[PDB]
Amino acid sequence: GRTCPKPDDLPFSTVVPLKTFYEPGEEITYSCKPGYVSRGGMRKFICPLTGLWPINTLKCTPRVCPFAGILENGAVRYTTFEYPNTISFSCNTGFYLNGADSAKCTEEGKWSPELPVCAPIICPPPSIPTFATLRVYKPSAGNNSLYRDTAVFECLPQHAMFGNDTITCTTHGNWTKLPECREVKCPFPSRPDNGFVNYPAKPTLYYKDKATFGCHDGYSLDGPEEIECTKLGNWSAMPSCKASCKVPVKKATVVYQGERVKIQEKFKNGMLHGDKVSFFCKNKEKKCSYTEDAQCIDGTIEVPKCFKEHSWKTDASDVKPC
Ligand SMILES: *[C@@H]1O[C@H](CO)[C@@H](O[C@@H]2O[C@H](CO)[C@@H](O[C@@H]3O[C@H](CO[C@H]4O[C@H](CO)[C@@H](O)[C@H](O)[C@@H]4O[C@@H]4O[C@H](CO)[C@@H](O)[C@H](O)[C@H]4NC(C)=O)[C@@H](O)[C@H](O[C@H]4O[C@H](CO)[C@@H](O)[C@H](O)[C@@H]4O[C@@H]4O[C@H](CO)[C@@H](O[C@@H]5O[C@H](CO)[C@@H](O)[C@H](O)[C@@H]5O)[C@H](O)[C@H]4NC(C)=O)[C@@H]3O)[C@H](O)[C@H]2NC(C)=O)[C@H](O)[C@H]1NC(C)=O
Ligand SMILES: *[C@@H]1O[C@H](CO)[C@@H](O[C@@H]2O[C@H](CO)[C@@H](O[C@@H]3O[C@H](CO[C@H]4O[C@H](CO)[C@@H](O)[C@H](O)[C@@H]4O[C@@H]4O[C@H](CO)[C@@H](O)[C@H](O)[C@H]4NC(C)=O)[C@@H](O)[C@H](O[C@H]4O[C@H](CO)[C@@H](O)[C@H](O)[C@@H]4O[C@@H]4O[C@H](CO)[C@@H](O[C@H]5O[C@H](CO)[C@@H](O)[C@H](O)[C@@H]5O)[C@H](O)[C@H]4NC(C)=O)[C@@H]3O)[C@H](O)[C@H]2NC(C)=O)[C@H](O)[C@H]1NC(C)=O
Ligand SMILES: *[C@@H]1O[C@H](CO)[C@@H](O[C@@H]2O[C@H](CO)[C@@H](O[C@H]3O[C@H](CO[C@H]4O[C@H](CO)[C@@H](O)[C@H](O)[C@@H]4O)[C@@H](O)[C@H](O[C@@H]4O[C@H](CO)[C@@H](O)[C@H](O)[C@@H]4O)[C@@H]3O)[C@H](O)[C@H]2NC(C)=O)[C@H](O)[C@H]1NC(C)=O
Ligand SMILES: *[C@@H]1O[C@H](CO)[C@@H](O[C@@H]2O[C@H](CO)[C@@H](O)[C@H](O)[C@H]2NC(C)=O)[C@H](O)[C@H]1NC(C)=O
Repeated sequence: GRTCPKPDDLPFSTVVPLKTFYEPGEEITYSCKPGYVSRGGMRKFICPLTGLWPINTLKCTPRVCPFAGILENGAVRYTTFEYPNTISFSCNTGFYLNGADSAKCTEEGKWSPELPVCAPIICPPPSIPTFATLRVYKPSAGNNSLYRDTAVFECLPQHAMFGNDTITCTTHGNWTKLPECREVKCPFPSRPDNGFVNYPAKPTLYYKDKATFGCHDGYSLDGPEEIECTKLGNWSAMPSCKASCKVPVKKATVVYQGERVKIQEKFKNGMLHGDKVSFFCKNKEKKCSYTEDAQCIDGTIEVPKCFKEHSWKTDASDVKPC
């Protein structure tokens, strides 16, 4: 007689027993694959005398895991919440992921691992270094600090901080490197020849202590009036007193700091150590005028050879430039 032929392969299903032909009266069973379900479940069929498998209503669809698109204080990456898909998690700034960063919809239609949670990153109160106080610190969570909170140390008087005064609460719930505070001392500074030095009346001199210098008349400082004890045990500078120069000529228009001046007028009480000036000289060939420089160095200034002071003719200073 007739036989039923090989049964149709339906999506996400298996047939048992699967043969290429069946005698009338034999049974087959469609089941959905693991991870899938159908309206009606298993369909059984018996090969009829006609050899025609009847019509199969079985539609197998993925198990759907419970909705997981919202992570408080974070983000979920997903397409669909159905077997066998994966979803990823990450947290907003200042939170850490408390749990696995991904989960799968199992053939049983639950999440594996369990869904995680975002929690606030926190550090405990930080430690004071030795010979330091805590200027800026107030807990922002209980008595703990939140991510990217800061604390600031100042050293004790006579102490230089090596490192940095500001620590930050890290992702790892620990703070950044603490700075060190050490006592630092400087020598007494030397009185300069032709000058004097003032510093405070005490036996040892410490970090951030100041000395001031001065000069006798006809002398001026070749560096700053004020110096301090640096963190490296020395001084900012050690200035000397140097001789002023007498005006090297009687009358001359010169450049001083980009601007023409009468050297007689500008330097009536002499020139200080370092005062630079430019005299005007004539190029007799091209009947035009150039400058050369001249500096007061410790009571000496060399007026250029090319310069000619005029005791009716024209001064270099009054001639067109070259
Ligand atoms: C807050 O809490 C946090 C939580 O733990 C703390 O975070 C930790 O920070 C510490 C370091 O302070 C971490 O430990 C250390 O890890 C160092 C780096 O390891 C990487 O390199 C290793 C190379 O062997 C390798 O094993 C790792 O795989 C790792 O690599 C990387 O992978 C990532 C991806 O995941 C990539 O993105 C990276 O690019 C990749 N990097 C590399 C290099 O591959 C490690 O070096 C360090 O070791 C020192 O201390 C050990 C103490 O026991 C000691 O045993 C070690 O020998 C080493 O020391 C030194 O030895 C090394 C050589 O091994 C010397 O280096 C060289 O010198 C050569 C000259 O001959 C030269 O040729 C080379 O170029 C090189 O310069 C080095 O000089 C030696 N130093 C000294 C002083 O002797 C240590 O294992 C820890 O893992 C972190 N944990 C976390 C969770 O982050 C944090 O510290 C806390 N903060 C505070 C403020 O307390
Ligand atoms: C910043 O962060 C800091 C650091 O954390 C934080 O400072 C902490 O501040 C808290 C509170 O300010 C301190 O806490 C606890 O204080 C207890 C005193 O009081 C209680 O009584 C008053 C009465 O008016 C009541 O109002 C309180 O709510 C509280 O009592 C409660 O009692 C009811 C009863 O009806 C219970 O239902 C509640 O559970 C209970 N509530 C609480 C919160 O406890 C003080 O006695 C406690 O001391 C504990 O825990 C300490 C942990 O370090 C531990 O050192 C102590 O030794 C003690 O633990 C005792 O442990 C014994 C065993 O080891 C146990 O022995 C017996 O009991 C059982 C029987 O079943 C057996 O073990 C045994 O057989 C034996 O019989 C004791 O019972 C047990 N004692 C208690 C009382 O449970 C708490 O400290 C913190 O101490 C303090 N921490 C530090 C480090 O300073 C600060 O608040 C934060 N700042 C800010 C702004 O948030
Ligand atoms: C108060 O205190 C201290 C003295 O106790 C003074 O600190 C000294 O300052 C100098 C320069 O300001 C520094 O030394 C050297 O720094 C530079 C750069 O150094 C880097 O590069 C070198 C490679 O050359 C490498 O090792 C490192 O990467 C390093 O970071 C150098 O160019 C220079 O190095 C040499 O100095 C030698 C003289 O000692 C010469 O022979 C060399 O030809 C070359 O110039 C420089 O000296 C240090 O920070 C420090 N030195 C020491 C010995 O402690 C500070 O200046 C002083 N201040 C005042 C205001 O008086
Ligand atoms: C101590 O070190 C910190 C960390 O490097 C410095 O902070 C940085 O400051 C600069 C300019 O102020 C910024 O561009 C950076 O973004 C800061 N980094 C961080 C992690 O905050 C700080 O300036 C240093 N303190 C001193 C006194 O030098």
